[PDB]
Amino acid sequence: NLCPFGEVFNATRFASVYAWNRKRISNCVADYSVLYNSASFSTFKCYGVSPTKLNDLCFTNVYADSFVIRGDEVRQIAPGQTGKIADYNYKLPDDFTGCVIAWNSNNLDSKVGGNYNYLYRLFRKSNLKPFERDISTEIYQAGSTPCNGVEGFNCYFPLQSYGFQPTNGVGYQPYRVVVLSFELLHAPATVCGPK
Amino acid sequence: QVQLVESGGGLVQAGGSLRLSCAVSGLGAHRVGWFRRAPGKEREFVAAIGANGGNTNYLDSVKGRFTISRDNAKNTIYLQMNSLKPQDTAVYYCAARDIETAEYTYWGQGTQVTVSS
Repeated sequence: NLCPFGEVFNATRFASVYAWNRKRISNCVADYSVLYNSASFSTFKCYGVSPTKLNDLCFTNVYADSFVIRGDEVRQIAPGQTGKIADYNYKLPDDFTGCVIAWNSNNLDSKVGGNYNYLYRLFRKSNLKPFERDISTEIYQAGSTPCNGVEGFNCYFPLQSYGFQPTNGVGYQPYRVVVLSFELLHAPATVCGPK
Repeated sequence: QVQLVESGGGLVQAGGSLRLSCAVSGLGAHRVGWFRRAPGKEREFVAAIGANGGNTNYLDSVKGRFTISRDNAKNTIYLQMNSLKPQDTAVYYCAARDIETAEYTYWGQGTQVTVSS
């Protein structure tokens, strides 16, 4: 076995940011350096470990996380950032150990005429704690008046669709983001790298 | 800006289905909603669908007989009113949302559909 790192990165389907897909990598060797040097990746920012030295570390568990967000909001996934996309959808832990990787994906995911499939939350009752997915469609009672399950005044449907048209501005272009979180400890470790 | 024109409004007999198809300009990212004015009642939500989505919230009153479809090609939203009970007569209006604040920003003028017992 060789780690299915490549398969996830180029996978046919990536879910919306409101409801992300988490897959556990297990008992395998992954060549992080190949991904590192490749120019395919627009951002390969790594937290908790420098990418260069990541070559020989042995890691007890690594998690694959998938979501699609626009270019403007790539900065908003990092430990501690405050924003609508970060706060109400995916929040990295303050001590997150891993790398956030994004690449421009207008060629594949985006379609002429606009791809409206992807959806992101906006109005939510309370801020989510680290790594907390919310799939609820319960109308948000923002206003004082009771919502009573029906949309309208003071009843906001949380989901809204990104306007992903190929011609749109550089900032609004689609990007594909994979979050890999690493844990280091003294125990049998699933991913031990090349050695 | 986006402006909508509603068509398909007319009288029908009891139990009839009148297909309400609304032409939309500029559609694709905006969500679209259907609302009605009862004779002496203020509007209450009927249906709305997000673009390229199956996310549908309906009133209990209209639950299980009204469904919506999105072409995404002819920029129209269609509402199939099935087996309308007589006292449902109302004026239905298409509406669109941006970053929702007080309410949906854009209101089309709508059309008149009345059932006859």
